[PDB]
Amino acid sequence: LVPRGSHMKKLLVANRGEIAVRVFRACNELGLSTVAVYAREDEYSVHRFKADESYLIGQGKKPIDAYLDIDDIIRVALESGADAIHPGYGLLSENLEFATKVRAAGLVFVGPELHHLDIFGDKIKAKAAADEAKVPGIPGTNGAVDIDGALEFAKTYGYPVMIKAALGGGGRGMRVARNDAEMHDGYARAKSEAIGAFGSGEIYVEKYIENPKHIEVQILGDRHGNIIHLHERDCSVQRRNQKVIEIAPAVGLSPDFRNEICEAAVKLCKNVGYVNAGTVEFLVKDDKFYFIEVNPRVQVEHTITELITGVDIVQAQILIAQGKDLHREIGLPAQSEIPLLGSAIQCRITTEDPQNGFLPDTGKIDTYRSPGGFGIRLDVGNAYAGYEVTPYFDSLLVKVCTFANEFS
Amino acid sequence: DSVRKMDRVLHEFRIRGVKTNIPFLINVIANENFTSGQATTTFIDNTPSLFNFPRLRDRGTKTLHYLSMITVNGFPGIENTEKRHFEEPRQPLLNLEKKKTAKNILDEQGADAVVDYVKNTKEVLLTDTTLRDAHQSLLATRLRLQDMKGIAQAIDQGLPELFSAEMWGGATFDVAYRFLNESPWYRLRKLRKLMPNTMFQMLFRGSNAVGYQNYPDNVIEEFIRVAAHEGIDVFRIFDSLNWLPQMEKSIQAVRDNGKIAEATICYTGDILDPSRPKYNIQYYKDLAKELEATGAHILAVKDMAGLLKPQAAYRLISELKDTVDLPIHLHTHDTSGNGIITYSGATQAGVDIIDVATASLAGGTSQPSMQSIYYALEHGPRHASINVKNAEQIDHYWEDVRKYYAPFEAGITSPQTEVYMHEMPGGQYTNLKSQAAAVGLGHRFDEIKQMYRKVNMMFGDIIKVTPSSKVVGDMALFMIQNDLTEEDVYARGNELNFPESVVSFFRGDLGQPVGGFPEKLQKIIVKDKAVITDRPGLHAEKVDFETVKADLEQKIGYEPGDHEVISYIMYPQVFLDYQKMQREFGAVTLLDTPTFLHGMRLNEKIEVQIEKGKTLSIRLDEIGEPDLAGNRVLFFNLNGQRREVVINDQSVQAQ
Amino acid sequence: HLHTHDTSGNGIITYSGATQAGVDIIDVATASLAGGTSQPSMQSIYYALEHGPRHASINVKNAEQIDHYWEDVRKYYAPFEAGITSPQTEVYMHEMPGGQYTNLKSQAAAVGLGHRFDEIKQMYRKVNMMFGDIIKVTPSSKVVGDMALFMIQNDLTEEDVYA
Amino acid sequence: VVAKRKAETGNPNQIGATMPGSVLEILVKAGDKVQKGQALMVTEAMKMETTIEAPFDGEIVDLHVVKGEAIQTQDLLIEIN
Ligand SMILES: Nc1ncnc2c1ncn2[C@@H]1O[C@@H]2COP(=O)(O)O[C@H]3[C@@H](O)[C@H](n4cnc5c(N)ncnc54)O[C@@H]3COP(=O)(O)O[C@H]2[C@H]1O
Ligand SMILES: Nc1ncnc2c1ncn2[C@@H]1O[C@H](COP(=O)(O)OP(=O)(O)O)[C@@H](O)[C@H]1O
Ligand SMILES: [Mg+2]
Ligand SMILES: [Mn+2]
Repeated sequence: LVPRGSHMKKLLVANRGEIAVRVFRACNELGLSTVAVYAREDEYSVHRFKADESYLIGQGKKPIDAYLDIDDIIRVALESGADAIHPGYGLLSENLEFATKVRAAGLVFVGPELHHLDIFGDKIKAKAAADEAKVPGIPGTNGAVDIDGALEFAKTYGYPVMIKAALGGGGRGMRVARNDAEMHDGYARAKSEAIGAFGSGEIYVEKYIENPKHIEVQILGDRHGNIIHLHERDCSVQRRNQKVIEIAPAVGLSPDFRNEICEAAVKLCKNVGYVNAGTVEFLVKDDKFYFIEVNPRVQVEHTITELITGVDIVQAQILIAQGKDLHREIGLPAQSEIPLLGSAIQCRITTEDPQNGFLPDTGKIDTYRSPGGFGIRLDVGNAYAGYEVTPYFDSLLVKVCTFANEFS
Repeated sequence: DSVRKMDRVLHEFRIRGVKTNIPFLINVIANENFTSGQATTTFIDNTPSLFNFPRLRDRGTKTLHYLSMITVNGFPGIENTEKRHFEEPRQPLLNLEKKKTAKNILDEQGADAVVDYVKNTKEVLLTDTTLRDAHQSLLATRLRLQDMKGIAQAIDQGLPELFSAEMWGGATFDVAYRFLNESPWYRLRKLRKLMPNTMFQMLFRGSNAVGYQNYPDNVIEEFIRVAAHEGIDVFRIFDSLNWLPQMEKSIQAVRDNGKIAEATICYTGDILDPSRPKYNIQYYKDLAKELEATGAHILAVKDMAGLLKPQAAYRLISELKDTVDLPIHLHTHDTSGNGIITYSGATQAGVDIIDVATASLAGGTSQPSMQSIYYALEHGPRHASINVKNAEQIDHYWEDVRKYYAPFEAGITSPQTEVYMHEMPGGQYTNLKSQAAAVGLGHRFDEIKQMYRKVNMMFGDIIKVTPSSKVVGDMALFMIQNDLTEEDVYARGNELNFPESVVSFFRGDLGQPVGGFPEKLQKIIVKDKAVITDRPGLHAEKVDFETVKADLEQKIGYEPGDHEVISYIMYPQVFLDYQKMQREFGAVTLLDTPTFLHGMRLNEKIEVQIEKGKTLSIRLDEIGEPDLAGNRVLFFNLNGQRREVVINDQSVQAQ
Repeated sequence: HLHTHDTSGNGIITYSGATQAGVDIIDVATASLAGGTSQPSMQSIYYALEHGPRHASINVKNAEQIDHYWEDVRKYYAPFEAGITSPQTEVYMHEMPGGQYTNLKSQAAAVGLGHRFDEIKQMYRKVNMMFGDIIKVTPSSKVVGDMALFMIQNDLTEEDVYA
Repeated sequence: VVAKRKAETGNPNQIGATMPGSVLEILVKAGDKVQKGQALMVTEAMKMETTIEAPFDGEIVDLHVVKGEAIQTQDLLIEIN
């Protein structure tokens, strides 16, 4: 069942920076015209000048609020005659309200069904869905809890434990408690950030696993019941639980084991009829794996999966949202035939100063010379000679990927 | 997909400062020989279509050329001064009421139904002249579309009670092209869309539309057809000498196009001065009856010099209302300081509609204030029909916008009762001031106003409105400049070359004046040139729209719309000069007014909206010093790129 | 002896009305220093009454000639011009005499509220009612201004004051 | 050293030298009416020869070079109206 109005001529990206440029490039390659949105303070962003047209949004608001201005973004889509909105990642890309209103305005939302944003946007509902699909999860509170249900959990399962917000993202709604006193403190502070950053503060707890790998599986689902995985990614290289370097495939794990992980992700996505791009995230410890999250959108590290499979994930997203069949029209092979070529690594180069506690630097870029060659892929954010890095947005300058037959 | 990616990449490259082979590569990968995979070693050498390269558009660069021009050399005809920091104009806080408007009625039921709506209205109705006559009087007609658009929706929604908005014709057509480098047709379309419920009114000269040549009838008819199609609802048709034959065809064509025709009587003299009986109340009644017989929908009284005193307005209107059944639409200027009281008088006499300007563009040589007449009638038997609180809010925007036009201000806005003595309408007064300057008689202007008055009597006492007012001016100037009395002119005129405009007047090129010409003086002035006594347009060189259209397309390099064709016919050189300016500077209409007039300051950033979805973010980073040949180099940032622009500094060159 | 300002654009018609009612003396300014927040024009009122039942007593031709001098002299004072001379009917809402209007403009500037002036005119009107509805002329007009300014700048509603 | 007047950037009424070289021949003079494509002058760069063509119909306003004069990139050659 394909929604009415799935044909596209023009697409608008409700985002900024590298991901917006990435989506425009796919659109242009598909013969779609593009529309950008920008906050006043972000007016020198590359993504603004890569679109076929662009519009200021969020007048008079703080810059991040401008990018979260649902009504104003919809206003631009309708005024420009866009057919579709691609939300990128971050910002409103997992936001049920936004997708609902985009669809209610007769536009295509390039992403999964509302039902999927609801159950995978909420991490409690997501663990429920994973249990239902018979995918092993991490022992955790039955649902959301007050501090007494939390302490109860720690009594049942033991310290240490991970305090997690239902709507946590990037790592902002989570705290490790190795203690009673850290449980009271951690719980309070995870609830604050969750209200502050995402407007609601529901909390659950999970068993905290020691020295795990973080392994995640890329999924595509279409509107014709096809689901496939594009192998996995190892994102274990983290700082303060934030991804720094990602690789693909997971070269330090056995192919049988990786395959098992991929099949578990597929099982879950089949069970709920997942549509469009999504990722299933697992923690891995001694040849066991545990479900933690689904990100029901594209991710920053999709790039490395494109390189080892040959599949253009963003193009796929857009074609799926146009109602196309993964195999028949988009041209992906059967699952056993998905390529697995070499390995790939992605680093994000930022203005974070490692000798100043990773505080991101600001100011004007005097010189920007980008390398190339065989096995190099660059997806630029805001970096060019003359560009003024502001304090308002993330510190990303450019994403660098390398790819080769051998990991070394 | 590999081919699509190449194509994406080639288009995405930005390389400036040297030419590249990119446009050739783009052609190669577009071709079917390449995409099939079947190309051979001889493919390129035998495919000449690969060498056709499109001209790639550069709006950005014409903009920087214009900004650099104004920044360095100033705006022509005004003082080259440094640009003030202007706040955004205030937007109004409206209390909207939804009502059916005259425009709605015209479109749903036609013109006669509008006339009936007017007859049944007890309140005096208002036409807003803010978009046309008010700035023609106060700001040398320089008000720009860009400023008009920012408040137009507010006027439409805000003041649905308006009979109409006067927004076109008079000097606006010409000035828009010639001095503002913007098309009056684009102004009409843009405002038309923003104001769908407001009747749009224009001033239209019966024989010439908006021009000053002698056009044949088919031109006048075509102008009307296009204007009407493009959104003009009410045509106020006048003739400079109140000569009815000049008006008849126009009136018929407006009716034929389904629009409203006001037939106009120009007021002059004083119906209450029995020593000037030539323009007495009977004159006006007689002419009003003839105008009624043409089938005009409304009678307009155009008091172009603001001569009408309140007792005369009362007598005139009351008599006219007992002479014809058409609604009467009165137009005056506040030049004497008696505009409100005259309108209030006319209201007591039954007047149906009056022409008013928003307060901040009212008074002086403009129309009386809209907001003021509301309050003058608030406690009388007849109110003015307007949402005054909304009108006051909207006035804020115009108060702010007016400050941008400081360099074009005629002087301080205050009364001038000497208009009763000389009878110059306002433009004639300011223009005649420039002319006496350019000839070094600025110091004798008061002798000139005195001569203007004498000349008027010498010519038989005439109606003075454009272009007949100029006829009187040129002569009066001539006569002072060559130390001539009226006696001198009658004695030794046979050996003098009189000014062009005077000669043309006395040949009948402006039509026939009331009471004919003074005979001896006519002979003296016209000498051996051809004199006519019938309608000048009967003598007009024929005009074939297909010929002219082809001629024009050749000249501008694309197929002109009907509106362009008629512009070219109306003002040929000006239209061609506008085209050249578009080609050099692009669409300057899109610039905010202070930028249009003064360019940019060092370290200033501006945003130019060049299209829906396209904005030029422009910052001026450096203004280099001129070298000895005048070369200056400015450095801009345009949408994150450094741009180096060379402009020639005229002050050095003219050293 | 009646004195008004032409701030609303109704000065001449008001003086004319007053003339029919028997007023004995009126305050007028020469044309080039008339209109706006000034008095109505001396030369204008002559001509408004010229054909009525009661005339103005003045040598109007002489007055016109003299106005020329003032028209020229006024140009020397360009830097002090309050703005463009035109009508402003909002005076009926706030009732500030002209000096109170311009001064209260400077004060809102000096405190960085120039951008909220229209809220200030609105507050000036509320304050006036709050004080019992008072006569506002110097210095009572200033009393109302200072308060209205104070009240905006410290974000206070009338009740806040009462409360 | 009195610099040569340069052609104004983005002004299509002014034709500036595209590369350094010299002026071989001048085919038109001040006042002449001229047609799009018509040859106005010939210049040399590395002894390659370029013919300067009128960008559109119009009237020559003035020349700013003389026969056999040396020219640098951006030097103003000829103005058109
Ligand atoms: N008895 C009364 N009660 C209350 N208010 C009174 C009044 N008599 C006069 N006014 C006010 O004074 C304004 C000027 O009256 P005025 O007779 O001086 O000045 C008159 C007069 O110059 C002329 N006008 C009006 N009716 C006239 C008539 N019937 N005959 C000749 N002239 C007339 O038009 C001007 C404006 O008259 P309008 O009636 O609109 O405006 C009047 C009205 O607002
Ligand atoms: N239960 C847990 N035990 C140990 N580490 C965890 C747990 N949950 C999350 N983490 C750490 O935080 C990272 C992000 O986990 P996730 O739940 O996906 O939060 P986010 O919303 O920040 O992506 C993981 O890769 C892991 O390093
Ligand atoms: Mg995660
Ligand atoms: Mn007029």
